[PDB]
Formats: sequence, C-alpha cells, structure tokens
Amino acid sequence: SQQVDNIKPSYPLFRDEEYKDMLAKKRDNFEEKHPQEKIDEVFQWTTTEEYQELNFQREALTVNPAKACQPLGAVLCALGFEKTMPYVHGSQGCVAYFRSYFNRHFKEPISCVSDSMTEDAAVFGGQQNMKDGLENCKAIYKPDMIAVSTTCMAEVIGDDLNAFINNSKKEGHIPEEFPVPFAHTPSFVGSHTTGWDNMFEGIARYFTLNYMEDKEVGSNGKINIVPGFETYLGNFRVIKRMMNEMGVDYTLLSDPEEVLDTPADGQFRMYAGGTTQDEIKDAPNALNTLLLQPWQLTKTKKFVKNTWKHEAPKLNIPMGLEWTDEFLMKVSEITGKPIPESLAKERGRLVDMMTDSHTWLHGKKFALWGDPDFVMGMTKFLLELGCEPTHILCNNANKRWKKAMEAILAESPYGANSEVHIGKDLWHMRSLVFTNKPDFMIGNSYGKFIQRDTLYKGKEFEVPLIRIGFPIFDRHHLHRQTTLGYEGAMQILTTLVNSVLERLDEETRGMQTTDYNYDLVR
Amino acid sequence: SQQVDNIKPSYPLFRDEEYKDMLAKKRDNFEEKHPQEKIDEVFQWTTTEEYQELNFQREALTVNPAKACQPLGAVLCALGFEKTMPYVHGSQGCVAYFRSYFNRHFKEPISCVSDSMTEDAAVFGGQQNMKDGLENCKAIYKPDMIAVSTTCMAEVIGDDLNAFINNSKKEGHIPEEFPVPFAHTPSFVGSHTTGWDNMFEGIARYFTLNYMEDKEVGSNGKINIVPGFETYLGNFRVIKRMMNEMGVDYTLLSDPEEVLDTPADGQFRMYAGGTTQDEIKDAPNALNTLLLQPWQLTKTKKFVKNTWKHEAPKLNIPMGLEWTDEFLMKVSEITGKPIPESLAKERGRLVDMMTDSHTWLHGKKFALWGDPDFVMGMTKFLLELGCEPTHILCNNANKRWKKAMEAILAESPYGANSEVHIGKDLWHMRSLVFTNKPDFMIGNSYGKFIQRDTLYKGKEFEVPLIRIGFPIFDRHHLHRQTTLGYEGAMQILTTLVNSVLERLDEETRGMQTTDYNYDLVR
Amino acid sequence: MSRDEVEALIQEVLEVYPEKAKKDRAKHLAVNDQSVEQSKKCITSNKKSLPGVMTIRGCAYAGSKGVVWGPIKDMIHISHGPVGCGQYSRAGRRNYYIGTTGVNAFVTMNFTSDFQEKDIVFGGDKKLAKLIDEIETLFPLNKGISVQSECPIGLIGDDIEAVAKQKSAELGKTVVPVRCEGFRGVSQSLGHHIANDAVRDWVLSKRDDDDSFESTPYDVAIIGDYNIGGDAWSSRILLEEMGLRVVAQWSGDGTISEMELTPKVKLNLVHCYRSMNYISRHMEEKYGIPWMEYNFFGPTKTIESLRKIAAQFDESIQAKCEEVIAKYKPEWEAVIAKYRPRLEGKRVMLYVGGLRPRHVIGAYEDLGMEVVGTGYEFAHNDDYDRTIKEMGNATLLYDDVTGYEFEEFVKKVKPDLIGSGIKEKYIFQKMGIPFRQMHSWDYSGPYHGFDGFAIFARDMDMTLNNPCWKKLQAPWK
Amino acid sequence: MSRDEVEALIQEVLEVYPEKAKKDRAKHLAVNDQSVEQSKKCITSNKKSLPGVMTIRGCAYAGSKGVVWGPIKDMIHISHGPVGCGQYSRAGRRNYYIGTTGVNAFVTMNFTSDFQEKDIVFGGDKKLAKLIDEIETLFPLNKGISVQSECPIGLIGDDIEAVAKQKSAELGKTVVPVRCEGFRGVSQSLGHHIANDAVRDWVLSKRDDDDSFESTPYDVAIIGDYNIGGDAWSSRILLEEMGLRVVAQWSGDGTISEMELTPKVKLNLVHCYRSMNYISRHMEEKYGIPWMEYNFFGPTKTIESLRKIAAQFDESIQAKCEEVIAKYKPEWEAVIAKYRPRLEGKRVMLYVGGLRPRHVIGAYEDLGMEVVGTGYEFAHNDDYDRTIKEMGNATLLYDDVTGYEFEEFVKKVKPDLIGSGIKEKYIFQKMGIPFRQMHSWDYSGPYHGFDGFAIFARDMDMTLNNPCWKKLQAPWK
Ligand code: ICS
Ligand code: ICS
Ligand SMILES: [Mg+2]
Ligand SMILES: [Mg+2]
Ligand SMILES: [Mg+2]
Ligand SMILES: [Mg+2]
Ligand SMILES: [Mg+2]
Repeated sequence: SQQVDNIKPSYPLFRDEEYKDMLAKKRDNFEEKHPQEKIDEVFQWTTTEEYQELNFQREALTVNPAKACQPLGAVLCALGFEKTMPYVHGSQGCVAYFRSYFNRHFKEPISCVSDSMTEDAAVFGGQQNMKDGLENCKAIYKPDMIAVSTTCMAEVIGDDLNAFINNSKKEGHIPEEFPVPFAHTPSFVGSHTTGWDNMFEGIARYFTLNYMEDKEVGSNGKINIVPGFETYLGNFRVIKRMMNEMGVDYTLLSDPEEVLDTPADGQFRMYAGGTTQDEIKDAPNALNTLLLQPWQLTKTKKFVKNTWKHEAPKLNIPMGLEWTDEFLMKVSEITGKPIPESLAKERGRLVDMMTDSHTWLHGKKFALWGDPDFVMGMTKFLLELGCEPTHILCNNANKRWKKAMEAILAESPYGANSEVHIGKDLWHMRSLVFTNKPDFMIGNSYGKFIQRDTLYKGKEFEVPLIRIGFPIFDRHHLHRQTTLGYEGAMQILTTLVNSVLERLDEETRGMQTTDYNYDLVR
Repeated sequence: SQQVDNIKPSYPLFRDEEYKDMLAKKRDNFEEKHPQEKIDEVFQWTTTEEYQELNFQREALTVNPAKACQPLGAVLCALGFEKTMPYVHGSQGCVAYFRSYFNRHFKEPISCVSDSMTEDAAVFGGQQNMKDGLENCKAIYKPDMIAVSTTCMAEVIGDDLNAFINNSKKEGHIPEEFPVPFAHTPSFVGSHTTGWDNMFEGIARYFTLNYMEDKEVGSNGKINIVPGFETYLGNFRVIKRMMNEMGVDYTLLSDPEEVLDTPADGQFRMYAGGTTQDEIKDAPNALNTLLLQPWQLTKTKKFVKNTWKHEAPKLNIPMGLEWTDEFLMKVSEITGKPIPESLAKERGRLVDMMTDSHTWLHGKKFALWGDPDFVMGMTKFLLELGCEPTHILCNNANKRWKKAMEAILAESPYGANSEVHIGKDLWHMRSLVFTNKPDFMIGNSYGKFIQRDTLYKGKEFEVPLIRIGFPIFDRHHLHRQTTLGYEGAMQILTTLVNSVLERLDEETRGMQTTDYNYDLVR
Repeated sequence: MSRDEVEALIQEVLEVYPEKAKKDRAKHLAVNDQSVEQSKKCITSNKKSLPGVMTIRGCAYAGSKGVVWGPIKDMIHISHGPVGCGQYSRAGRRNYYIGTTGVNAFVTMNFTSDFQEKDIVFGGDKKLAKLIDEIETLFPLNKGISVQSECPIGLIGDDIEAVAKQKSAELGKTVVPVRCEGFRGVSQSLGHHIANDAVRDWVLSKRDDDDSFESTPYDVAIIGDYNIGGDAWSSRILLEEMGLRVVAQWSGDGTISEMELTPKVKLNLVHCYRSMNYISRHMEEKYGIPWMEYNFFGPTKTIESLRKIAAQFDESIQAKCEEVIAKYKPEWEAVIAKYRPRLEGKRVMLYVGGLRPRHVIGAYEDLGMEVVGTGYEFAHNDDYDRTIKEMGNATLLYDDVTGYEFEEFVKKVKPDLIGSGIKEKYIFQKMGIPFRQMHSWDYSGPYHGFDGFAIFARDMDMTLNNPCWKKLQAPWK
Repeated sequence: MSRDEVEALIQEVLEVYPEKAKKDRAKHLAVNDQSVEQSKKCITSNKKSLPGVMTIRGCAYAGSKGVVWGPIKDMIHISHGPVGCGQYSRAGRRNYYIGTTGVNAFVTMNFTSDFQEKDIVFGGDKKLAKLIDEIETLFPLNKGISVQSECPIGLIGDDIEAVAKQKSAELGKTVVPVRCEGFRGVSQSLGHHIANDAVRDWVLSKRDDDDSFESTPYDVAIIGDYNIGGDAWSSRILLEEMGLRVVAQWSGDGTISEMELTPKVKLNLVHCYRSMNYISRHMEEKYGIPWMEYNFFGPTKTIESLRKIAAQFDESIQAKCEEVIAKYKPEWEAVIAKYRPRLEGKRVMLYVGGLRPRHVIGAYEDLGMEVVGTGYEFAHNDDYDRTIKEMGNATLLYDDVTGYEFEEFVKKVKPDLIGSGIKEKYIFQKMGIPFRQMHSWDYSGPYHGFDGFAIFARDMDMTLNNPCWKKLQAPWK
C-alpha cells in the first residue's frame, strides 16, 4: 500500500510488515539459503586474522580494486585541451562506461566518442573505423582537435594508430594540418593514471617533437604546470590562484576545470576553456615544467627532460604544510618572484587551525587509499597533524613508491605503527580494519561497504568513512573541494577534526548513559 | 584502571563495570532519585501535544533562549574598526563572558576591557571608573580608539556616558582629540543584534554628526556596506570579493575579519585590519549605504537617511539566488558598473547544483532558528530549493518581521504548511519537533540537546542538527564558511543535501535489513 | 508538430552527416504511423553503430554481466580480463536484493581476474583456475560461479570452457563460462542472448531428473525483472495477493536454485521481452511451459496485465484478481487526483534501452502526459512493432540515436520533460529541461505496480514542477 | 632565572602603567621565597580589579550560579534578570552528571526570567512568582529551585526572599534566593561565600530533626569537587575501595538529598578550599563534623592524601589504604615510565582561579616538569600561604594578573607550556607556546586520582610534543 500524503520509496516501503512477510517466504521456500547461523559463522570468520592470512595469500583473484583502466585517464587528459574531443579507438562498451563513471562523480556531461570496433575488426584491424570515425566526429561535434586513445581490443590486435591516422589524412577523411594526437592506452598495463601520463605525453609530443630547432628555454618567461589525473575542481583553481597571487606567469597544461563546471544557464556547451594549441606549442619556451603528481607522470617527465630540456624539479605533490612550502619556494627560486604576504598569512591561518584542533586529532588512527601521489600527500599531512596512518594502501603503485613512503613514515614517530600495501585491493583493506581497527577510513565511495561490514560485527567495531578521493558517487558536490596547498590542507583538517567530533557526539548522545560527555563546547 | 596503551578519558572510562556499579550505588543510596518508570512516563509526556499546549501558555518562564544581550553585539561591532578596543562600562563579570563566548565560536583571542564597577558605584556612579579605565586602557594596550558600551548595572543606575567621557577628557585622563565613541547597550532591551546597531550608530554619529557641512553625496565615488552582526568570516570575504570582481569601489563599515583570523606565525596581534577612522569620516561622501542585514539595523538606517542623506535601498539580506540577484543588480544600478560574466557564471553553477540535487531536497521539512535576517534568508533559500520550512523561530524578532515572513511564505507553495514563532525559545522548539516532526533542524550548537531528546524517544523520532548560525562550539572552523551570495548558497546546498544523504546511508547501512537501499551512487 | 514538420526536422538534422553516415542514419529515424504493422517499413534496428557519432550504447559484457547474470545474488560473477569493465559496472545498476554481502550474496562486489600484460601474452587460463580456488577458500558460501569474458578473452584464444568443466566437477558447483566479449554483437542486446544461452547450457538442466519439488496449479515465474529499486517486489506482491506462487524472479533478487526450479512452474511471466524471450521460448519448447508478456507501469497496464494473467488460470484466480483491483482502486485514484492536475498536458521525450521506451507510456498517459518522441539504444524490429500502437501519430522515433541528433530533436520539439540515461541527464538540465533518469529511476522507485505508481507520479511532479527551472536566466540579461 | 632577574622583570613590566595603577599592581606581583610563612609580606590579594586593565576575572553570579549551585542536578537554577548571564554560562563549565536532562536533571539548561524594560521599571517579583508556577507545571520532577540574582535584582529593590518563602510553602519544595549580583564583591570569590551561605540558611538544616538515615563509622562527603570531566567520580572510586562510604559530593553530580544528608557524615574531605571552606566550618561548629584538606592531582599527592584520610579512621581502613596504593602502584608507574622522558625538564606557567594554581604542581613534578610561574584570579592570602612551599625559590607569582602582565612575563620567561583559561589559550598558541586548559581540561580529563593522572600525562605530552609547534616560522623568511 501507499498513502498519498506519505508516499514511501524502496526504503522504507519494503520495511512494511507485508513486504517483510513476503520476502521471508520467498527465502524459505525457493532460495535454499544457508542457515543464518551459518551466515553469521562465516561472517565472524571473515573478520579474523586467520582469514586475513589466507586473504593476503591471494595470487590470482582480485576483489573490490581501488583503480581503473588507462583510457579513463586518457579521456580526462584530453578533456583538458581547448575544444578537444577525446576519441577512444576500439569498442564502444568502454566509452559508455568512461562517460557514466565521470558523469556520476562530477554530476556533469562527459563528451567522448568511440569508433565502435566489432567482430569484423579482429580479423582485419580497425583501419576503416579510424577513417570514418575521425571524419564523422569532425563533421558532427566540430572539435578543433581529436585526442586518440585505445581500448584493450585494439591493443591486442595491434592497430597501428600512427599509420591509421596518416592514411585517414591521405584519403581526405580529415585535413592535413588537423591535430590528431594519439596514444596507446592498454588497460592491462598500470591504471587510469598511466593512461593520463601516456595521453599527455602523446599530446606534448604531437605538438613539439619536430619544432624544437627554434625554441629557447626561458624565452617566454613562464613555468608550465602539469596536473596529472585530478578530479577536484578546487585543485585546478587553487594552483591558478597561488600563481596569480605571486604574479607568476603560468601555463596549465590540461585544464578541464571549465568543461567540468559549465553553468546551467539555458545552453549546453560541449566545450569550455582548456589549454590552447598555442600554449602547448609554446610550452618548450617556458623556464621549466612542474609535475604536480610526479609518481604518475613517469613518461611525461622523461619526454620533458629529453626533448624540451626542462630539468623538472623533484617536488612532491603540494599537499599539507611542508610540501606546499617547498612548492612555493621552488616556484620562487625559478621565477625570481617573491612569495607574497597574502600567502604567508594563509599559511599562518592553517597553522592556527592546526594548533586549535590538535587535541582532537592526536593519536587518531587512519586507513587510507587512492592514487599514489594523493595517498603520499595525505599521509604526509596526517603525520603533520599527529595522526597515525596505520593502513596505507595503493592498488596502482610500484615498489619504488612503497620505499619512498616507508622513508616518509620512518621520519616521523607517528609513522612507527604503519604499513604500506601496494597492489592490494579493498577486500584486503577490509580485513586490515577488522584485525587492527582504526578510528576512520579515508577513501572513495567504495569504502561505504567496508563501513557496512564493520557495523554488522558491532557498533563498537564500525569504522566511519571520510570520503576524500575518486570516485565519490553518494555525496553531491564534493568534487568542488580542494586538497592541494594551504586551502586544501584547511579543508582536509576541517573534515577530519569535524569527523572526530561528529562520531564522538554520536557515541555520547545516549541519555543517562554516555551523555555525561555530550559537551556543548569542544 | 588504565592500561597505558589504551588510556580512556571520561568516555569511555566510566563505562567500565566498576564505575557503572559505583554510580548505581551512588544513585540508590543517596540521590533519592525518582523511579526510572516515573522518569520515563514524564519524558513521554513532554513529547505530547498536551504538554506543547501548556508549554506555549508560558508568559514568564524562558527556557533555553536563542539570543544573547546587547553589549555582546557592541563588542563585535567595535572589533571591526582599526586598532580599536571594546570597552564595556559596567560590571567586569559581563566581559569575561563576552570574551569566552566569542573565544569558543571563533577559536581566537577576543580583546575587550571593563571598568569594573562594584558595590560602590551603585550609589555614587561609575564616573571614577570611566576616568581611570579610559586612561589605563589607553596606556596599557595603546588602541587608537576606545568604543564604549554598557552593562545592565550602569544602565539601571543611569550613568551618563557622554558627560563621564567629557570629564575624563577635561581632567587630562585621555587626550581631548582621542576618539571615544559610545553607546547605551541595555541588556534588557532587544538583544545582541540591537547592541550591534546601537554601537554602530554611536560610532557613525561620533565621526560625522557635526561634520556634515563639507559633505556631498557621491563625492567620493564609493558605496558603503554595513554588515551587522556577522560571525561567518566567509561572509565578510564574499562581499568584498564580489565588489572587487564588479570593479566597485566600496567601504566596509565594521570589518572584523582580519582580527578574528590572525595567523599563528610566532607573534600575537591584538589589533589587525578593520575600518579606518578616515573611512568612517569620509563615509557621508559615498553614493549610498547598503545594509546587509536590514531587520537588525533600524537605528543605523534612520541615522544614515537623516544625517548622511543616503536613501538606503530596501534590500533583503543577499542570501540565496533571488536576493543575491537583487543585491548585485542594485549595486550595478547605484554604481553604473555592469555585473560581469564571472558572476553570471558563478550564478549558473549554483543553478546547476540545484538541478543536480533537487531530488534529494524536494519536500524536506526543516525546523530552524537564529537571528531574524539570517532566518529570513535561510527560509527564502529553502523555498528556492523546494524544501518545506515547517518550524520557523526567531527569539529576537518582532511582529513586523513575522508579518513580512508570512508574506514570503505565502508567495511559495512550499511555505503553505509553515508557521513563524517570534519571542520563543528552544524549549518551545523542542515541543514542535516532537509534535510535528521535521527531517532536520537548522540551528546553532544549542540544537544538539534537542537532537539528544528526540533520539531518546527513539531512533525513528530522532531529528539531526545541521549547524548553521551562532554560536557553534562543538565543531571547529565552520566560522570560516559563507552563507551570503552565490558562494554561500552553494555551501549551504551542499551541507543540506549531504545531510540528507548521510542520514539515508545511516538508515540503510543495516546488513540484510535496510541495506537493499544502500546504493553506491546517489 | 505535424508529420510534415517532423520529417523536415529529420531531414535538417541529417544534413550535418558525411555521406556514408547520412545514408545509414536516415534508416534509423521515423515518424510514427499507426496504420503500419510492419515496423521494418519505417525503421531499421539492431545494426552496428557508426564510428565517431557518440552512440549511447554499451557492449555485450554489459548485456550479460551488467544485466542478466550480475543480479543473481548467491553466485559470484568474475569479470575475466583487465580491471576496467568490472570497476565501471560495480554497483552502477540498482538491481535490489536481500543478502549478507561478502558472505552469501555478492551482487555489489567486483570480482575480476585483473589481467596484466603477461596474462595477455601467455593467456589467463591458469590465472583463472587458481582464481576459482581462491574464491572457494575465501568465499565458501557461494553457490556457483560465472565467468564473464571481457574483450581480450576471445582475441588471445583462452579456453574458459575447459576451466569451467574441470573446476565445476572438482568443486561440485556450477561454473558457467560466458563469452560476452565486448566486440561481439553491436550492443548490450547480444549479451542478453549469449547469457540466456549460458543459462540454458550450464544451469537450467540441473534438476531435469529431480522430481522432488512440490508443485501447485498456481506456480509462476517472473522472467526479466531485474528489481530496479525494488520493482520486482512491488510486482511480486500483487501476484501473490492474486493467488499465485512466484517460484522465481529472473534475475532481480534471484538465486541459482530459483533458476533451476523454473522448469517446474506452470507459466512464465515475461516483463522484459528483449533480454529474456530467448530462454522463455527454450522453456516452452523443452518443458512445454507457456509464457506471456505483461506490463506493470501504471494502473491501466497493471489492471489489464493482472486480468490477462489471471485468465490463464481458473475462476478462483479471476475472482481473487478482481479483489486486488478493488483494493488498490482508491490508492491509485488518489495518486491521480493529486498529481494529474500538476502534469496534465505536459510532453515527454524518452530514450532508454530495449523495453522502457514503450513500456512506460501508459503510466505517463494516466497522468495526462503525452510522449511526443521515444526510441531505443538496442531494440530489434519486434520491439518497434510493439511500439507502433503505444505511441501517438506523427510522433518521432529514433533508433541508436546519436548525441547530436538527440540534442537537435530536443531543441526543436521543446519537451517539458525528458526520460533517459546518466550520459544524457546533465546535458538537458543545462538547457533548462526537467530530466528523470529512466534507468536508475534517479535513485528512487520502485515504479512497478500500484505502489510504484505513487512514487513515479511523485517523481515526475517533483522534477517537472521544480522551482529550480524558473531560474536559469540571470535577470539582468 | 635569579631572584633579582625576576624582580627586575616585574619592574620592567610595571613601567607601562599610569602612576595610580602602577602603585596597585606592584603589590600583586611577587618572587617566591620559601622561608616566608606569612604570604602578605610579598603579595596582596582579594582586592578590587583596576578599571580598563583587562582582568581575566568574572563575578559573584559566576561563583554562585556557574560554580557552586549550577552543578546540583535535580534542582532548577533560575538566572534571574536579563538574558545574557545565563546564556553565556549555559554549559560552558564541564560539571559532569548522570541524569535525564529536562526531566529529572537540569544542569545544562538555561532557565531565566529574561528581563525586559518593564521588569526593570516595575520590578520582577510578580514575574518571578509566575515563572515558579510554570516551572512546577512543565518540570514536575524538580526537587527544588534556586534563584540566582543578576546585577539588576538588587539595584531595583526586588524582594526575591519574600517570593521564595511564599513559593516554598506553597509547593512543598525548597526555594532558595541567592543574592549573587555581580556588582557584589570583586570577583567569583564572594559568589562562593554568598552561595555557601544560601546552602546553610535554606537547605542544610532540613533534616536536623530527621534521623531516619542509617549512618556507619565510615561515612564521608567530598566537598568542593565539581566533577570536571568526572573528577569526583575518579576520586569517589578510590575512597570506596579504601572502604569509606561516600554519602555526598558537593556539588558535581550532587543532589539536594545528599546536601541534606551531609550533616550525618563522620568526615568532610575538602578538595576546593576556596569555594567551600565556609560551609565546612559551619558544619564543624554546628554538627561537630571534622574536616580536612586533600589533593588528588598526581600520585605523590594522591598517595599522601589517602593515607592522611585513612588515619582519621581505624586500622581496617588504614590496611585497605595500603591495598589501594599497592593496586594502582604499577599503573601510575607505567604512566611515569612512558611520559616523564618526553617531559623531563619542561617549564610551565599556570594561571587559574582559587585552587588549581597550587594544587596541580605535584602532578607536573611527578613528570619531571617545573612550574616556574603560577597565579590565581580571585584567591585570598590563605591560598597564597599554602602556595609558598609548593613553588620553588625565585619563581614568579601573580594575582589578578592583567592581560598585559601575563603576555610580557611569558615572552621574557619563555615557558615550554602554559596552563590557563579559554581567554588566554588562543593568545599563546599564536606565539608558539603549547597551551593546556586548566579549567575545562581542554575537553579532556578527568585529571583527579590515579585514573586522572594517565589522561593528564597523555595530554601534557600530546600538546607539548605536538608537530604543530615546529612550523610557525615560514621557511622562506
Ligand atoms: S533488461 Fe535491459 S538499458 Fe530490459 S539492457 Fe538495460 S533493467 Fe534499460 S530499457 Mo538500462 S531492456 Fe532492463 C534495461 Fe530495459 S539496464 Fe535496464 S534500464 S528493462
Ligand atoms: S571551584 Fe573555583 S576558576 Fe575551586 S571558581 Fe573556578 S572547578 Fe578554577 S581553580 Mo574555573 S576555586 Fe573550581 C575553579 Fe578552582 S570554575 Fe573551576 S577551574 S577548583
Ligand atoms: Mg525489508
Ligand atoms: Mg552538474
Ligand atoms: Mg582542544
Ligand atoms: Mg584560532
Ligand atoms: Mg589548547
């Protein structure tokens, strides 16, 4: 039944006694369900250190990974160029999914085409796809550039993107001087981050490899900033704000911030803002190039040293206090621009918030996951806050990263009880939070199922999720936040200390039980 | 018992069996407590319609008010002028509390002096205190201005502030030219808001009342902006941001934002930023004067019309979409500066967010309280979002404001089941949320105890608190947020909808019970 | 808009295309005419998508793993290949179920073999075999496993069938190989077929000899309701109230045992013809189980469907049917009395997958709303045949519509509401057009049955009449 | 820092003052000598505050309402007058209790008469009477009422005493008028006294005739413990394990019944001398109940105190005292084992109210920390007398310290830690000095007793050795 004044959706509709009566008969008669007792027994077993040892013995099965596949990053990279259509050479299934995944994080449109390779193209490659694909895309969606990446199919059959593209030009499917950067993005190597790096280097190479003879390091008096895979709008904004406050002439290379945040003012705009073709063409004439997320820009780093002759600084991601300082001092060194007082104050303000909130953050234990650079930067910041990052996991990281993390951990007394896990997944992470229970998880929306599992064991065992990273599907507009710089540190600290105080208020709301500590002031 | 590797503060220390037994024995032997059954029966009765009728029949008892006393406001106003010391002429116990109350909201130092009136002043008056206090305060703390307000003591005995100040100057206790604006701030009239307006009007008078001869409206090209009592830093910041983007020359009259947010960089700065005495002196030359919170700026309005000859425009507080629109358009009209595309875009992003989130917000019932301008502004925005503001209370508002609120509610279908309460308190509010349960409260930290009470009736009866307003003492750094303009509307929307989704996750996290609706994507 | 004007719209949109694409697309756009019984006369379907036009369609993996298998709550469904596909489809679809996830049900989890390069270069058959062992150790209460092949499995020539057979006999548990590689077919549609076939060949025969199940005259199965937002439960309650015993649901909240019991029922009740007609026919041929199509969107369709269902049985059922109707009569009447005035005369364009573009039209019409255009990602001509009498005259139809086309149609048609997918949602909101997700139900529903109707009507109204839509224009322009 | 160096500091700081103030303050600043027995030879106290100097002190309303009466959980305490005082004092003091707030307990609520102009002009006696009827209707399970007078009550000539006696006779409940107007006295101190005198006059003699209560030889009461963070609970435990029966706690988690039963006890244990010396003397004179001052901050003081308490009783209790001491021996040793190395040699400046500036010195010292400066807001010379032998030679002592004086001292003295109030806390963090709240315990605690010492130690370490303090310098400066 529904009453029209009080219409119930799935929850709490299905909680009505009749629904509940029904689902129980369904179970009993036809579903052949294991005994609840059996269920509880197994559940209790999945929480043990015994299960944990089996879990960590896995060599072949992956469960609940914290990573995606290269072309997801190829696409995000491409969206950052002016009037550029991302184009994924291969099967259309992949592109349906790329678009939806980004749609749900950003609650925005995501524009991406496929050349719809099918069974035919296995026998005889995807040359016809690339020809008509390019011509169709160019006529219909009117891009100024098409940035080509690949699905795993086209990787496996061995489509040569380079020749395929040139032939399309040769037979008039598209103009001679129409930009079609390309990159090979195999899903079975690395991750979405690796795809960002490849697409980026693809586009840098396309525009500058053969134009170096007339270039001169420092000639345009700027610095190039390269963001990598970035899904907070406020991270693009905060870098641009800081450089403008310093009077630093800058070029952001791959800047999706406009196109990820168009106004709802009556018109759809498939394209908005982004790096211009001039900026990428002019990019070698910069003083130098900063890599904001160095662990995911291996290839880009190499290209930029070897071709452009920019000796890119070893900067960690500008997260927390020390590393934002090192970023700003390095920019200053290079640009000769002094760091203004405005920035000294913002920094001072962060420190004041650190002093204000330390009693609550101190000794607080965290499980953490996400992308390598993010994870490393969050870990740094937690150490600065007097938090224990007990369980640090990065699904898409190598051993070099693990060692550099163990180094950061070894430098802080708050890092004594931590362990860095690489190539593990959220099913591993689940066991960890049962056997060595932290206060909170920092992660993406996937961590909510871990939070549901801890609760079934008991409220005393529940680990609340603090959502920071990618993707975040079950809250709205978190993608407008910042995690880089002093601003990002402010926001992070706010979220952590208020997460602590929220949980405490939850445990002390029990009237005449725990509410002796339900304090008005904290 | 403490184990050193698991040291428990009060919670959870006193949940130990040893402690619980001790507390039971304490109760049973000596406390002569009413039986629990009796306690529960009365509790139950307090949730009823019957009890609500009784509760609303109160003429004399006030319980859990949602306002403070005037001089609290005058202190805040005065902090907003350059190198200015708040001085409350009256009992010193008053100022200890002003300081602490503000210490706990902003997590900042709050500078304020008293002249410590005692028994003796009760007959002969506080002339002696004014003399010595002015002289001591100037020598010790070196302000360039002393802003004088009153405690209730001094109002009741009738100290003439004007004469007392003149005699302090006549006997050489302070220089004759040293600025000492003053106001009578009686705690038994209106509230802290009234105090702000009294203080502001006193400072304006001091600097301009006898200096109108050489003044021409518009001659300095600026517009004046008078914020009223504001405890969100972002609100000062967003007004100035917007005026700068618009290329508008403005003077913010009472700017406490530097001094309520000094950096932790090795040194304490008692004074920081603020409106200059030249600004307040020059203020009659502005084109006009905008009052950001008009319901609390009665006296200032009269003064500015009558003395300065500014026709202060009839503007609601610039909260939500429509009223931000009206503000910016009125600024444009007054200044001749067009509204730039940057603000148009920011507008469109807000509308975008609205479209994206409207499904979670539709028909969500809110209780709220706070100051009259804020409450009116939040009510407007909730209607713009398709939310029902069922319980609207403003302890410190008059019959004129209530009628104007009913006018706003009547224009919107979402306001058809709403009721406005004036001069009521949070014990009244407790009844409302039992008898006609909303989904959430919007309010200050005092709301948490209402939330406590609702849970005890049961989890299905619990009404969570959304902390927006003043004061907020049990969460940190929320004072840095914004409620004004598009930026404030964005921040609010996010909090509201994430409040809905956080609650839903909790209600559906129960495995095999309600977690059929524990969706990854929302 | 007249037929003439609509055909001029279609011509003007087609101008943008290069010649080859233009010739193809002209065949996938039509103006409805109710005289025509042969939909092939006006429109082609179920063809490959043009390169580079931004189709909305997905792949066979989606149709198989995403749609048919992955809902089945007590089996573990491996995404065999690189990590992408399993991660983008994890919990993306609200196929509701009851279970203890990680223990006895696995729907919202992501099991993959997560192929690295050496898995590509030397094959993954042994990774897969070791994988199935680790499942058994770590998840002993699973009642069966499926292998959902991603693109590279066919291309490097892995024999998953060989592993399925070994591990199945070794464990005493069904292991189903499924060749749903993304390159096969042209859409999700072939995935449905491959998956229906996997059921047939690897599961549905399990209880052919076993006669232990106690039947009744009134046993039925719900074929093709995937329980989006509790949709099947809303349906299910109405059939049980009507006298019937619902032995199985495929595949919403469904189980392996439920599937293996389905050949024992009397009647198959097909909601989604498109995805599950294949198995419904095999069950008629092989078991002599009849099947009928039904529709549970709105009270008109629900009342009709309930009556047609009950007619397949005796009097006692038909009587019990008239009581389900009588009992909900006041409920749906109230829903209409409140909501229909707020929606009367409003126009709607739809675009969904294989059923909803036709199925939900009566539900709109019960609220006085008009569907002025509809279409499918991947339907076949038997779908468009069923659509002809469901839509008005001179209404626009579109098959495998392109990003560009759908926008141009919307600009010219100027609908009050659009009901489509997550890739479409944020486009049309920006244009100021109310939008309801007609796959995810915008995280609402159920929309099936009488209880779903209240919700659907509430939803259309909350979005269509939202104040947010009056406010897109800055007042100083 | 020599004695001459600190004398010089004081002179330096005194330079800022006009001559009048300069002469006053000079009498309120001292360098400790431990031969001195009579404090008054070097510091004056309990005087008027100077106008305009930014004293930290509060009022007699704070001392009565906020400090003494508020904690009493089963009574309703009316802030009588305008609305400020009760608002600012609502729940700012962490006087912990067990109750159902709003039903049987009322501590964190703000009851007020909320004076308007007409209440000033025409008196609030009729308002007050009406209010007390309303309390009886809306809060029936209250066990009595206090009326906490605010500044105006005494200046307009209201007779609350008259209303109290009338209401008390008519309700059969005690109604206590308290003349704690904040103009009275100079500070919180007189508030305490006014409040102790209201206890005596209006509550304490209520069971003089009644000897229904069963006394034992081991009955005690804790006097002057307001249960900040569970402090009195941390203390109660040790006394019950030592074999005493604690009949009463004044006033943290206190009830009117236990106040009324305190005349039946054998000994009064006074934690806070300043606030409740008055009532302890009254109960000595009137009931012949002995009383003794005690100290439960840190193990050295807790151990001394237990034995000193145990000696007032027989040998059964003196045995149990050694068992308690033995049981907690390894626990406090672990705390020192861990924390003293992180804190050895660190220097502290305190500033608090009437007790904690001397009382907590032992707890620091057990962690190898030296208190190099200490002061009180509103203490009398008897307090300073008891401070002499706690603080070491050549240490700084200050009374009613001014905002200016404390800043300047901290800059010159450069402490490693500062322990003070909320108004001080955010000044010294920005200067770079670790700061602990010595009133609210920084939302932590308890600090009393063995269990308290672990938390105290943890907190001193967490704050003094925190990473935040190394970062205040921008590294490009
Ligand atoms: S299975 Fe099919 S696309 Fe019939 S692949 Fe798709 S849950 Fe659609 S129109 Mo998403 S043929 Fe179901 C469908 Fe309809 S996933 Fe759902 S909404 S009724
Ligand atoms: S009562 Fe006094 S100021 Fe003895 S008014 Fe004050 S809860 Fe202090 S040093 Mo706040 S004489 Fe108690 C006190 Fe000491 S409120 Fe607490 S900390 S031990
Ligand atoms: Mg249920
Ligand atoms: Mg959006
Ligand atoms: Mg603190
Ligand atoms: Mg601060
Ligand atoms: Mg502190």
